[PDB]
Amino acid sequence: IMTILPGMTVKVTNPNDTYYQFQGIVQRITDGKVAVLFEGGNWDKLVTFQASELEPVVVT
Amino acid sequence: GLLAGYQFVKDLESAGALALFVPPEGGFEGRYQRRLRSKGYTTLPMSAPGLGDLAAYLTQEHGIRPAHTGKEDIRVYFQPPLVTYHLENLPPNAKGLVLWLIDGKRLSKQEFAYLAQLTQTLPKFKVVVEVGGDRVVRWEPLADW
Amino acid sequence: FLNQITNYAKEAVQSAKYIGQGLSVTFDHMRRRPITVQYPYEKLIPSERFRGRIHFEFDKCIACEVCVRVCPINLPVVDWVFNKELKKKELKHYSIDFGVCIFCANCVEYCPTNCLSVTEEYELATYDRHELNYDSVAMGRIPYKVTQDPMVTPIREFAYLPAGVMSGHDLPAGAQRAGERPEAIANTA
Amino acid sequence: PKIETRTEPMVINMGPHHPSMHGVLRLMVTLDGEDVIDCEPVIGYLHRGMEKIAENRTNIMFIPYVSRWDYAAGMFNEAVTVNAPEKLAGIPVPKRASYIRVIMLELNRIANHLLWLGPFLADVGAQTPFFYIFREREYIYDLFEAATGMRFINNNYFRIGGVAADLTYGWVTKCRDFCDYFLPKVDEYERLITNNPIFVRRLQGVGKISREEAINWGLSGPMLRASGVKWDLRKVDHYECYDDFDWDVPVATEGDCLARYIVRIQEMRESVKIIRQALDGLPGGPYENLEAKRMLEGAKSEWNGFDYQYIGKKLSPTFKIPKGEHYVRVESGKGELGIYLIGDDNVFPWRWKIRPPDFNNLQVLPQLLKGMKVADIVAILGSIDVIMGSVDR
Amino acid sequence: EAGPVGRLLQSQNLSVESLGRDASGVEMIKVDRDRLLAVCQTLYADGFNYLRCQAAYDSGPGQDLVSTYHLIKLSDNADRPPEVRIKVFVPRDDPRVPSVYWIWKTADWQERESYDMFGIVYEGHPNLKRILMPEDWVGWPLRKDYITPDFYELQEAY
Amino acid sequence: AIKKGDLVKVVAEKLANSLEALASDHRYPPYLFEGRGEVVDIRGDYAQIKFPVPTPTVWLRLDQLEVA
Amino acid sequence: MLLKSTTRHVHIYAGHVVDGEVHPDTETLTLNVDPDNELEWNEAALAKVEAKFRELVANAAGEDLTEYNLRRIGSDLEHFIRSLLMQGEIGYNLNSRVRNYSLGIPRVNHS
Amino acid sequence: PLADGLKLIFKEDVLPANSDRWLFTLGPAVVVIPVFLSYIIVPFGQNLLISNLAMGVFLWIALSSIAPIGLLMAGYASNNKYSLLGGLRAAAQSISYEIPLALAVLAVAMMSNGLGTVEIVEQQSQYGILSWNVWRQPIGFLVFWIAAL
Amino acid sequence: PAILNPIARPEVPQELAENIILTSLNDVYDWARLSSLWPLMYGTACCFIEFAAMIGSRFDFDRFGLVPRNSPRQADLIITSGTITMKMAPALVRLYEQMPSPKYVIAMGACTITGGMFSSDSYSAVRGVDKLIPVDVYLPGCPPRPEAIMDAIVKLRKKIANEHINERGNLAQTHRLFTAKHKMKPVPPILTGQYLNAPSRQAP
Ligand code: SF4
Ligand code: SF4
Ligand code: SF4
Repeated sequence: IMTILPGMTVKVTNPNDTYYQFQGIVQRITDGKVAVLFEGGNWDKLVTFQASELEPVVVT
Repeated sequence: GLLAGYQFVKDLESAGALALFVPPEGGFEGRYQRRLRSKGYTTLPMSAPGLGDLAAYLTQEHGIRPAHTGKEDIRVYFQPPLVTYHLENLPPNAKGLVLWLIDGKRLSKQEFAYLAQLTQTLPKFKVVVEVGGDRVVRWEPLADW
Repeated sequence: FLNQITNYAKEAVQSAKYIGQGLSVTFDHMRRRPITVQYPYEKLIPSERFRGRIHFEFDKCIACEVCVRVCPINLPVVDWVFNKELKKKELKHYSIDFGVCIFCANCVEYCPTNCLSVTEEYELATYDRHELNYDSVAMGRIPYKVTQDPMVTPIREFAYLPAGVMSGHDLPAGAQRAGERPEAIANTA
Repeated sequence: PKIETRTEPMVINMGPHHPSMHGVLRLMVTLDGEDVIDCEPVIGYLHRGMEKIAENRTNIMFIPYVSRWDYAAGMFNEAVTVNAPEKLAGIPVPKRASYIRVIMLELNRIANHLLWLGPFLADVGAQTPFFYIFREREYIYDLFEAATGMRFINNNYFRIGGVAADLTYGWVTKCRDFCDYFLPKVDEYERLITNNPIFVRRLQGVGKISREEAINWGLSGPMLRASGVKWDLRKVDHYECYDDFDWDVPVATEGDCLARYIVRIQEMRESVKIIRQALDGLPGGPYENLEAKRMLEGAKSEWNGFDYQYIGKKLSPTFKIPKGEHYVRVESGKGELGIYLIGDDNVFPWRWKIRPPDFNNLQVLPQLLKGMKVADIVAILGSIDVIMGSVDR
Repeated sequence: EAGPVGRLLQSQNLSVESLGRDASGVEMIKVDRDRLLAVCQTLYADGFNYLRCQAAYDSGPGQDLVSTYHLIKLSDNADRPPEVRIKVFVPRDDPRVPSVYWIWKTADWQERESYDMFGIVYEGHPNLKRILMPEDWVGWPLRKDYITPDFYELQEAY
Repeated sequence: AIKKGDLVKVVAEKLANSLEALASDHRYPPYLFEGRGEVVDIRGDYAQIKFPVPTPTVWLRLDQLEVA
Repeated sequence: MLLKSTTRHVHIYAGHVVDGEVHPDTETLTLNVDPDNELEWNEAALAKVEAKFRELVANAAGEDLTEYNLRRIGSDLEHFIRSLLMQGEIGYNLNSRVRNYSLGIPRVNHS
Repeated sequence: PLADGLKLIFKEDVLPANSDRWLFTLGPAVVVIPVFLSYIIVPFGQNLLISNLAMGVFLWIALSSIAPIGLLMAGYASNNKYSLLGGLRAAAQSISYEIPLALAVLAVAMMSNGLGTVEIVEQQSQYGILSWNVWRQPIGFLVFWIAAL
Repeated sequence: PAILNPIARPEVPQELAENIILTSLNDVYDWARLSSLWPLMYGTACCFIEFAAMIGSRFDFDRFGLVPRNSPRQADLIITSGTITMKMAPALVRLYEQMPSPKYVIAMGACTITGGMFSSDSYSAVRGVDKLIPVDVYLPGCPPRPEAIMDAIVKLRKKIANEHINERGNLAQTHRLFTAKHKMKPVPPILTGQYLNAPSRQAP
C-alpha cells in the first residue's frame, strides 16, 4: 500500500537507456513491471519499466 | 542433434500445465507439439495476447463485437467458450485437448496461475504456455508462477 | 592501319584494370563489420515515438466517441448503455481490431482523458486473424519491453547514437542520445 | 510443347508479377526481332480508390491515407493533402513548421531518389550497391522514426496548422551527421555510372524525348528537367519558404536515361544543401535549445511567438473544408504531385482529384519504347521512377 | 465579369463564359463543348503549352458532369505563369466531350481516367478504355450515384 | 418524410430507368432492398445513404427511397 | 485467354477440365467448390450448392462472357456457401493446416 | 545447403500444362550427368584419381559440350515461352565459350605433350612453382578462366 | 442450430507414431522445410518496401535461411506484401496455385489481413487475402517494420515444425467438378497489345 501507486508523476534514473531524464505518468501496475505514460510529443507513449530503475519526484 | 523421445508428453501428463522455454529464432519446439499430437492429443495453437480475461474467453461465453468500419452497427458476436467447445466437439476416446499458447510473455502471473488451476480442475485439458527465452527448449511446471 | 587493333587491346586492358580495381575494392568490403541487426537476439529499440500496439485504460474512459470519429476507418468498437441511476455514459467492452488497424494513433492524440496511449510493441503476429480483436482487457496489458528481455542485446537505431556514431553496434556502455537536454541550458545561461 | 515458331512479331507479357521492385503493371510489348514495335501498359492493379475514399474522409483522417501514392517519399503526399485545405481556409503556418516541412520534404526527396537508385543500378547491371543504398535509406528511416513516429510512409506529421510535433532532442545533430556521411556517397553514385563506359553506352540515347515533346506529354520532375526545362515547382511557385535558401535546379539537354540519372543525382546533391541551409536557419535552432530558451526566459521574449511554434492553432477534427476550389501542387521526387480540391463547406471534400507525378510520366513509356531493344525496356521503365501506388491510387 | 484571358484572348469569335476565379487566383472559364477544340487551340497558339490535371467531377448527384482542363504557360523559369482553368459542363444522360489529345497529348491517359471514373466519352483520342478499373467492369465508380455491387471480395472480413 | 438517420430501402422500379441507373449496373445488389441503409446527408432532392456493406455510400434521389 | 473467377471456396473456370488442364470452352463453365477444404461438404449441402449454381448460371443467360459476370456468379455462390455455413448445414474442417475462419468465427445463435 | 537440398526433395511436381513429361525430366539429367562424369579427369595427387584417361581434358571438353542439349531440352519441354527463349539463349551462350575453352586447353596440351591430367600436372610438378603453366600461359589462363566462368 | 458457423467433429484421426525413428525423420523433414523457406519475390504495394528492407543488410533476410525466388515454382513461401485489388486477385490466386504443395502464406500488413484502411469505402480492394488464399500467419502493422516480418517468419517456423509427415493429404485439392452449360455471349479480347499500331493514334 506504500509501494509505487498508479496516478502520480515519475522520472527515470536508469542512465544507460534511451529513455533517460524523462518525466512520465504511471498508468498500470502488474507484477512489479511499471508502465508509465509519456506526455512528451503529440502521440502519448507507454513505455514499461521496473521499480529498480524508477523514483518519484517531489517538485510536481 | 537432440533426438528427443516422448518424455514431453509424460511431463505434460504429470504437471498438467508446463511453461516452455523456446529459443526465439523459430521452430525448435514444434517437434514437441508434433510428439504431443502423435500420442492422441489435439493441440489448439493460438496466440495468448489476443485472448483477454481467460476466465471469460476460455470457459465462458464472450461477446466478440467485431469491427464495424463505420458501416455496420456494434453487432455483438457471442463466441462459444473455447476450451469446452473444442472439448465437446472432440472424439470421446481422445487423449484430451491442449492449448498451445505461443506468447507466454506479455501476460501476468495471475493468468499463469489461472491457467495452471484450470488444467488441474477440468480433467482433459493441458496448456503449454511458451514464456520463451532459453537457449535450448526446456520446460518447467507452472507451479511457482 | 593498326589504329583499331591497339585501341582494341587498350580497351581490353582498361577493362582488365577496371575489373582488378573493382575486385580489390570489393575485397575491402569483407573486412567491414556487418551492420546486420540480428533480430531474435538483437531486437532493435523503437524510438520514443513509434506508434506500435495501442494501449487502453478501462477506467480512464468517459465513453465518448472521439477515438472513433478521428480514426480513419472508424475502427474502435466502443459501446455503452446510459445508466439513469448515475446519468453518465458507462462504457462496456471497448475493443480494437488490430488486423484492421493502420497504427496512426489518431485516436491517441484526440483522446480528451489521455486514455489511449501507444506502445513500443510490434510483434503482433497471429495464426488466427480473429485473435487480432483485442478487447479492453487484452489491450490493457503491459507491453513487451525490449530492454527487459534476457535474450536480447537491444540496439539504438540512428537517432539515439551520440553525435558521431552511425551504427549502434560498437556502443560500449549505453551512451546517450546526442548530448544535452533542456535542463542544461537553463543551468548554463 | 505447343510453342510454334512464326515469322510474325511475337508478344512479351511482362505481367503484374514482377520478380523485382517494379510495381504491378503489365508491359505487353511485341518486339519482332529485338525492336520494340508496340507497347500497351496495363495499369490499375493497385487501384484502391483514394479519390472516392477521400470524399467520405475528414482531412484529419485522410492524412493516414496519403502516404500510399508515392510510398517511398510518403510525406510529399501529405505535403499536398495538408496544403489543400490550408489554402482554401487561408490558415497560416509558422516559420518553424515551414522549415520542418522543408527538412522533411528534402529528406523524403533523398529517400525517394535512393529507392529509385537501387533498382535502377540493379536493372542497368551494376547490382553491387543495391545492398549499400538501403543502408542510407535506413538512416533516413531512423530519422523519420524519431520525429514522425513511423518510418518512410505512415506519418501523421503534417497538419493544417503546420506539423504535428516538433523535433526530438537529438534530431538536428544526427541529421547533420547523416548529411556529412551522405555528401561523398552521391559523388560515388555519379562516378559509378559516368566513369564507366559500358553503363553510359547502356544509357545514351535510350529514350529520346524532346524538350517540347516533354511539355506536350505533360512530363514533370526529373523527366522534364532532363529534357531541358528549368521547371521546379519550389522555384516557380514560391512554396513553403523554399526561397530562403540558395540552390540551383539541375537540368540536362539530352533527355535520355543518363540525363535523368544526372538530374536525380544532382537533385540529391542540391536537396542536401537545402537541408544544411534549413538546419542553420531553423527558427530557434534545435528543439532542446528552443525549449530551454522558452523555459528559462519566462513565458515571453519571442520564443513563444507564432513563427517559433510547431503548430499554428492545432485544429478540431471537425474542421470544415470551406466552399471554393483550387489546385495545389508540390515538386515531389517525380515532380507535380497535385491535388484538385472542390470542397463545399462540408467536413468532407466534394471532389479530391489526385494528379500523380508518374501517372503522367508512364504514358510516355510507349513513346519512349519506339526504336529500342528488349533489354533497354527495364532501363527506360527504370528511368521514369514509377511507383504504382501513385499511378493507380 | 472579368478575366485576363477572356477580355484579352477570347474576343476572336469564341464566345466563352467566366466563372470567376479560384482560391489560388486561377481564372476559371466555362466552355460549351461544341467549340472546345476551337477555344483550346487559340490557347495553344497563345502560350498555354502545358496541360496539367485534366480532371472531372460530378457537380451534384443528378446535375451535369464537368470535365476540367487546367492549362499553364510553362516557360523556362520561375514566377507564376498565367495558369488558366477551363470547365466543360456535359449532361449526364449523354456525357461526351471532343478530346484535346491532338492539342496536348497529356490527356491520353487522363481522359482515360476520367472516362473510367465517370463515363465521359472522349471523341477523337485513340484508346477509350478503362485504365484503372478492370476493362470489363460495368459502371462508373466516381459518380455520386454509383451502386457498387456486393462482390464477395468487397464484403467485410467476416 | 426522409430525414438524417432514417433506415431507408431503395424502390427498384423507381430506380430502374432513371439517370441514377446510368452510373451503375442494372443488376442491383440486394443490400439496397433491405431496410438497413441509413441516410447520412440530404442536399436537396437527393440523399446520401450508407449501407451496412463496407463499400462507398450512394447518393440517390429522395423519391427512390422509402422509410422501412 | 481463359475466363475464370478464382476466389476461395469457388473456382469458375469458363471451360472444361481434361486431365489436369482446363481448356477454354465458350458455351460451358466448370465449378470447383472449396478447392482448399476449409469446409466439410456433406452431399446434401453439396447438391444444394450445385443446384444454386445451376440456377445462377441459368439466370445469367444473355449477358457477356466477361470476367465481371463470372465474378458475379462466383460471389453469389460465395454468399450462398456462407449462408449454408451460417445455417449450420456446413461445418468447418478442423483437419486443415490453416484454420483461420475465413467466413466468420463460430458463435452461438442468440446469446 | 543441406536443408536447401532436402527441402527440394520434399517438394512436389508441377508439369507446366502441356509439358513433354519425358524431355522435361531428362533435361536436368542430360545437363548434369556429363558434368558429374567429368570427375574422372581430376586428380588430387599422383594416382589419386579414378582413371588417367589418355584423352583426359579433351574428353572433359567433349562431355561439357553435351550441356546445350539438356539446355534446349529444358527450354523446349516446357509449354511456355520465355523458357524456350531462355533455353535458346542459354544454349547460344554455352556454345560461344566451348571453343576458347578448347584453345586454352590446347595450349596446355601443347606444353604438356598429352591430354591426361596426371601428365599435365607432372610437367608442372618439377620445380614446384616456377614450372606452373600460369607463368608460361599468362593469357591462356585468362582465356580459360573467363571461358569457364 | 445453436452454433452459427460451426466446427465439425473429425473421424477420430490419429497417426499414433509410436516409432522413434520415423519421428526423428519427421523432425529432419520439418527442420529442412523450416530452415529453407524460400519466398516468392512478390510485391504489389507499400509493404513490399519493408519486405525489401528485410533483404538488405541492416536486417538480414538470409539468416533464417530464406532467399527470394523469381519463379513461384521454386518458391516455398509467399508473403503477400500489399493490397490485393479486384484486378490483382486472380493473378495472385494463379501465382499461389503455381507453387509446390508444401506452401505457406503470410498476410503481411493490414491490407491483406482485412484490407485495413480500404475496408470501408473502397470498391476495388479485396478485404483480406484469406478471401482468396489459405493463410498461415497474419501480420499486423500498416507498414510492419522488418522485425515484425521476421517475427511472423518465426511464428511461421513454429507452425512448420508441427506438421506431420503422415498428415500429408491435407495438401490436396479435393475436386467437386460441377459442369453447367451456359448461354452467355462471347466478347472479343478487348486488351490485345496494340497501342501505337492501332489505327487511331495516327490521325483524328
Ligand atoms: S476518445 Fe478516449 S475517452 Fe473517448 S471513448 Fe475513445 S478512448 Fe475513451
Ligand atoms: S491508430 Fe489510427 S487506425 Fe488504429 S484505431 Fe487509432 S485512429 Fe483508428
Ligand atoms: S497495409 Fe499499409 S503499407 Fe501495407 S500495402 Fe496496405 S496501405 Fe500500404
